Amino acid sequence: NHSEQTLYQLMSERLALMPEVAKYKWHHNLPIEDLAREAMVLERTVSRTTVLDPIHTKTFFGLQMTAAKAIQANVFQSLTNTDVVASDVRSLNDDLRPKLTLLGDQIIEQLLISYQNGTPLNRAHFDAHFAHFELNPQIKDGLFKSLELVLTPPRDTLARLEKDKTLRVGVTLDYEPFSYQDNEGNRAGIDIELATALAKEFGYRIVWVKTSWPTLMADAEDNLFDIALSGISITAQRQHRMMFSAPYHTGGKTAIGRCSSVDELNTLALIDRAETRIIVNPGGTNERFVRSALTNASIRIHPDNRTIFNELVSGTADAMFTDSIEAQLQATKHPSLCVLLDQPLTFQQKGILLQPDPELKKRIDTWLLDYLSSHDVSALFSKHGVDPD
Ligand SMILES: [Cl-]
Repeated sequence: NHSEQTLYQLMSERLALMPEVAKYKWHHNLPIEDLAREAMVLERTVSRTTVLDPIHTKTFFGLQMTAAKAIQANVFQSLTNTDVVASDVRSLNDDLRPKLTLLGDQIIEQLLISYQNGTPLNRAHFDAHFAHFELNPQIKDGLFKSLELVLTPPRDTLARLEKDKTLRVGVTLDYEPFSYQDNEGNRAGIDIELATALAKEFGYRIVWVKTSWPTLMADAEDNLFDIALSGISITAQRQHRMMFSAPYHTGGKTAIGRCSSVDELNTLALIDRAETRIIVNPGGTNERFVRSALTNASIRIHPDNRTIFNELVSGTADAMFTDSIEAQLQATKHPSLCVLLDQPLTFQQKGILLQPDPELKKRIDTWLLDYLSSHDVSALFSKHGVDPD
């Protein structure tokens, strides 16, 4: 209630000063971007948010910075042939930036307060609050989802692993390119290789445990696995009772359907009509998206994520919302299929699902962050069919 609004008010007061920032920079022929300042503000923030997850915190303040630079670039458009004068500008260093610094610190204070009091968040309130800002949907989505994860606050799994050296890894094997079976029928994909490298680092052997999108969290709650990987989206709902690793992929949801359909389905407004038959796989973020985002289209839940795309080819449904990486893979695999939208509508990251053991999470992240620094995922991604655009 109270904290949520205050949080939104402070975030909006910052963005509202950004036209003034852009005018000063336009006057002094400065660029929007200033990496010095960005770095420094992000260290200041990290050091001041110790009790909060530092990945979620950096993503949240990171997307505020993106939003702010997008507003600046909109102003830049409007300034091209103007005569800005001293009289028209406000001081960047004595006026605006002090104000922005104060607001940032007040946002941190509200974060910590909300984090300790279990302030609940409402997407409708957020939407209403930021509706007038001139911001692409993914960035708006990102701000809300990241704020949700920041504000989300125990097993002895690592202790057991250290004794038995046997890592039980949950996989769905129904999401190419993350986890699937190859034409010999062996487990394959990004997440098979990542889990193999994690096990190797810790000197564990892997036991593979089959799970599903409908039974993921019950399986996790019953401790049927230690970790799980299969392109699993990081969500505040899934961090109710489990934990995640650092993210290893960033994207979000788009739509796929037939190329012969594109000119009638190339916008969310065109997709969400009662004519349109939506198909979706049960029990994960695809389902939770289409149930929340659509008001008109009909919604069929198809049992098997492996054969769902054939329904679009066959003409028994018209569109599916899924992750951008999956849509682009399936649009390459199927001549008749096309990505329908120009860009994704949501912000979402993939991570390793973990039993809630702090010490497990700590070790896994240390490994993962280092691993990502050193290879490109890009190449692992590309080996399982993912065009590195
Ligand atoms: Cl994606």
